[PDB]
Amino acid sequence: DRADILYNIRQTSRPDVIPTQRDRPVAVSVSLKFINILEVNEITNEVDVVFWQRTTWSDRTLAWDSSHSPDQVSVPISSLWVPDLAAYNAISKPEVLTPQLARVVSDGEVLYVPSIRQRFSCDVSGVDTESGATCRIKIGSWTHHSREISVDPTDSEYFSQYSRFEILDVTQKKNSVTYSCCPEAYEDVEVSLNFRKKGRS
Amino acid sequence: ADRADILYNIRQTSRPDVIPTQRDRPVAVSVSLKFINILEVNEITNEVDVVFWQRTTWSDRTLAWDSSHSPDQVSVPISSLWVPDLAAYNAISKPEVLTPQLARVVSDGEVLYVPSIRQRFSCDVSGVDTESGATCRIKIGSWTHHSREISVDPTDDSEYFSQYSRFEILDVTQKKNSVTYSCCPEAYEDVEVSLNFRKK
Amino acid sequence: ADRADILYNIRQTSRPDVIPTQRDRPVAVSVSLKFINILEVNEITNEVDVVFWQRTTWSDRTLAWDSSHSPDQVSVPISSLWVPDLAAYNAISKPEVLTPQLARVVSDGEVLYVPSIRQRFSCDVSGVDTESGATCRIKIGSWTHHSREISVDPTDSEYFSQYSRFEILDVTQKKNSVTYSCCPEAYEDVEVSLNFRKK
Amino acid sequence: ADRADILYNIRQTSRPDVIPTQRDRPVAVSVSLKFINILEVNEITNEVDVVFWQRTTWSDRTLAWDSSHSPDQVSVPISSLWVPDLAAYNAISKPEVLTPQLARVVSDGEVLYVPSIRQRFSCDVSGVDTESGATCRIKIGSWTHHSREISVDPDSEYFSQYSRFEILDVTQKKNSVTYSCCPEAYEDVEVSLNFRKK
Amino acid sequence: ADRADILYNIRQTSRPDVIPTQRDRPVAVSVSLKFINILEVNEITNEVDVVFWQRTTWSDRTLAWDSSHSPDQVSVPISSLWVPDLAAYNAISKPEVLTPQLARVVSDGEVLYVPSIRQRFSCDVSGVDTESGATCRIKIGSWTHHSREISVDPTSEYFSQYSRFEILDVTQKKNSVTYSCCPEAYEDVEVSLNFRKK
Ligand SMILES: O=c1c(-c2cccc(C(F)(F)F)c2)c([O-])[n+](Cc2cncnc2)c2ccccn12
Ligand SMILES: O=c1c(-c2cccc(C(F)(F)F)c2)c([O-])[n+](Cc2cncnc2)c2ccccn12
Ligand SMILES: O=c1c(-c2cccc(C(F)(F)F)c2)c([O-])[n+](Cc2cncnc2)c2ccccn12
Ligand SMILES: O=c1c(-c2cccc(C(F)(F)F)c2)c([O-])[n+](Cc2cncnc2)c2ccccn12
Ligand SMILES: O=c1c(-c2cccc(C(F)(F)F)c2)c([O-])[n+](Cc2cncnc2)c2ccccn12
Repeated sequence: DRADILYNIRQTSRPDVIPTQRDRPVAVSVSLKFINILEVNEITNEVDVVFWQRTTWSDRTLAWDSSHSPDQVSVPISSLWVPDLAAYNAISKPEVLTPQLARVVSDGEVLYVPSIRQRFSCDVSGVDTESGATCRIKIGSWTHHSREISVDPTDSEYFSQYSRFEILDVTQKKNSVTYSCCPEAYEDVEVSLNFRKKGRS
Repeated sequence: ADRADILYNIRQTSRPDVIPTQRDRPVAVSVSLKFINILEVNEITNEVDVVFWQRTTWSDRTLAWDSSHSPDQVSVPISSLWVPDLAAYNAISKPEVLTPQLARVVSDGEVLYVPSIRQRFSCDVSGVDTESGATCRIKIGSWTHHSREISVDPTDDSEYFSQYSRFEILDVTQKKNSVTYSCCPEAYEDVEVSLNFRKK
Repeated sequence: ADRADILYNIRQTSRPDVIPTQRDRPVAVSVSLKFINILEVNEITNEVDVVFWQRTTWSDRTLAWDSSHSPDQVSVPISSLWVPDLAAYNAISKPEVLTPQLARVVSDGEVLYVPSIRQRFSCDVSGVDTESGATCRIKIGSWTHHSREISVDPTDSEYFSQYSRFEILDVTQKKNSVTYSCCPEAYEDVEVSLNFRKK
Repeated sequence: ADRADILYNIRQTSRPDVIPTQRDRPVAVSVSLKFINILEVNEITNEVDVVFWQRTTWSDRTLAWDSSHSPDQVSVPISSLWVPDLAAYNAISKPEVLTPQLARVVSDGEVLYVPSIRQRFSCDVSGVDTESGATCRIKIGSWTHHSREISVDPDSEYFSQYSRFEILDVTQKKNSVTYSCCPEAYEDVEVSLNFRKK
Repeated sequence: ADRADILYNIRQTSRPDVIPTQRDRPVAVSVSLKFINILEVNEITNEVDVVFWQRTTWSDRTLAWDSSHSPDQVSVPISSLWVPDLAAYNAISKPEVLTPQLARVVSDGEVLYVPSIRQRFSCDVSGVDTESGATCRIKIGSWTHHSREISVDPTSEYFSQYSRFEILDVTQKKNSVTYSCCPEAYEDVEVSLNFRKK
């Protein structure tokens, strides 16, 4: 039953241990679904956004036989390993608006979907034009290079109809960063939010 | 059995991280908002700042005790209990719980949690400064539990509403509804709360 | 018994999650506000930001010790004691506790907690800029314990900042109760009436 | 004895929740403010936002060790030590501690805590824009410990040259408060910050 | 040894509250700021709000393992590790850490911590609106560990192109503070940010 699955996850899950299988990186899939654009400052080039960060990976150490059991449970993220994802151009801490629970599937797949409100330093020039602003948000692992975490990406279906802004396009492009000190490459997703003020002349 | 024994027993049996589903039946969560205050409304950004009592009740039959010779209710910290992972889909701020985070547990295993919440929402503020007012829709449901695991059930709309708000309540309707994501067949149940209000 | 022994014994006997009801009786919680400052008033939104000392006392007789040859009082962190779940019904912010979260426990089992609280209320600010002033009513009771489990008992500008832009005309503290349609249970509150004005 | 042994001894003997009174004698807490910055002043609301180093020292002789062949000081998290429950009576914000919450424990049992605090006060800002300046009084004492348990014992060397304000004088005077109910006296330091706009 | 074994061993051996001094030598802390953004500048109050990457490295040799047949690096929560008690002497807000609080531990016992910090400083903003710009000096050192216990050593590539400011020059110079009372010297890095409005 659910209590047994959660008891077993709590005994075997190592929240502090990246679940690398053999020498393979953990494949972290990351998509933003934009829900709202709250505050835009064309002078300071800062945006306040709310997005669903759809995050999935496989931790095969969590797997169980579900032929005669539930094949999914909700688990507090404090009981699981979670990727140390960070937005490189964030200027506030991510504010998680929703309960900090992941779904764990019996094959060991983990789904985490926090609703995040966060402020970014990005190109706001053009927000009050027809072609709009393009704000680029770079999200990757802060401490795990490409041999440990790989980042995989997967338009306004969930965007508030009541925002003063409308979304023209969202592009999600794989990319990587390297710091001259070390040979290590860190994978990121570059998310390009092309948006503008509604109801211009 | 005295209060200390009831709380000792809850601490031994309660599994805060385990939904109390009885066989494969969903946990029936009842959710009502009582609006207490409307603090800030922005017609331009379509954002409201409200204070509401979220009356939340469910059954966790693993907590039940014989109360023929004991108290039939205790106050328990929610950190000792399983609580539904309810979230407002159109919230744009964290829920600010203004009150002590205690539930009442009844000897039949019923749990009552009534946080006073201050939160900001993105919703329709058009018409707020007119006679017929705005209608702001607040969608609250389980974030991670689909309809087979949690079912959400709604139940004098300004009985507790501050007479000192700049706004007044015309009507509150509470309608059952559900959300579904393209990927998956799973339905997540919500209550849609329709707050019809206006400037005084 | 020295201070370390009194604190060791409180830590063994205190159940922070268990209301200390003696022989089925409600716990008698005594609550007074002493207003220290009025920081921001908004006559348009009807909101006030205040600083007050919330003098709170009750009896937990399970904590009592023989003090004929011992200290008759210690300071204890409130995380080691049961504390009443008091809330202000018309608060629009969390209480911001400005002071160390310590109670005094007396050898007879009396507990004194006096947090300095900064909090915002929704209340009547009309008249603040007149001679007779505004009357802001702050309703404080137990959130979860009805009258058979907690009773709230009350007891003006002696400690009010001389440097506030406002001054206090009168504070009245009256017992009252709330009851919900659903249930016969009554929840006790103190209504505190702060009559103040701009200087 | 290495640092880990000194800290393991402190950790096993220190009772964070127990005031270290020797027999019936109060703990002598020494408190000085060193003003670092005056950030915001409001002559209408009479409110000041200040940054100060709160130099705090007392003795816990039960922690002492022989340091003839050992370090004579360690840094210890304050959560492992008893710390005086000091509060500013005219504070209108919670103290924002800007620095790591570590004390120094010296081998004779002296404890030194020097948090950098940013806090807002309700105090006399009248005269700030004049040559003789404002005098803002900050009362700091034990919140819960009367004079038989804690006694409190008391200018621009470190004041930011980039403040809009400058310090004319800091006075630190011992004082005490008493509540009508009870015979108990609570000791405080009154700190008088005489300052003005430059 | 796999990752789980190395992290289990670090968790068993780490002493978060014990400075890892090797022999009687100070711990060599290396500190560089990489400026990412300048958010708010106030030429009247002389206050700046900045975002920087604080590159911090030191050695804790007790954490070391044989990595000839193992991963030579893991990510560890800083709450499991000793971390230098670094503070900015002219900060006027708490450091706001924007990134996951994880360090890298290398098999030789080297620890790398790179928090992204947003913090407000009191410093010289005069000249920000001119061609030669302002020079804002940020002093960062150990708050509680003198020069015999911690030594601090320094060494627009990542600066946002979308700031309304631009960086002309960053200087990182070793320095020290001493308090008249005591012979103890506290080592700091003085970081000189020369910047201007675009
Ligand atoms: O967008 C989603 C998704 C979702 C949709 C598609 C793909 C993915 C995946 F992750 F695959 F990319 C996740 C979704 O599943 N939940 C339910 C959920 C949440 N947390 C954990 N488990 C389930 C919610 C709930 C609220 C809002 C958006 N939610
Ligand atoms: O600037 C850096 C560095 C870095 C670069 C040069 C020197 C040093 C050292 F440490 F040598 F000074 C560290 C870097 O390594 N990581 C990876 C990292 C993060 N946290 C902990 N350890 C490593 C990141 C990651 C994100 C942004 C900037 N990062
Ligand atoms: O609205 C309520 C209710 C209440 C009323 C009717 C239905 C429900 C239920 F929950 F049934 F829907 C709950 C109520 O009970 N408490 C007391 C309480 C609080 N928390 C926990 N248990 C009880 C309070 C207390 C303060 C303010 C509003 N309170
Ligand atoms: O008002 C008071 C009181 C006090 C005065 C009268 C009645 C009561 C009682 F509580 F009886 F109603 C308490 C007072 O006692 N302390 C000391 C104290 C503090 N906290 C805990 N215990 C004691 C302080 C300390 C600072 C400011 C105001 N304080
Ligand atoms: O002003 C001081 C002092 C100091 C100076 C004189 C008297 C006292 C005492 F406390 F004796 F009154 C303490 C000083 O020592 N430290 C080092 C220190 C820090 N924290 C804890 N212990 C020591 C610092 C560190 C930074 C800034 C100012 N610091």
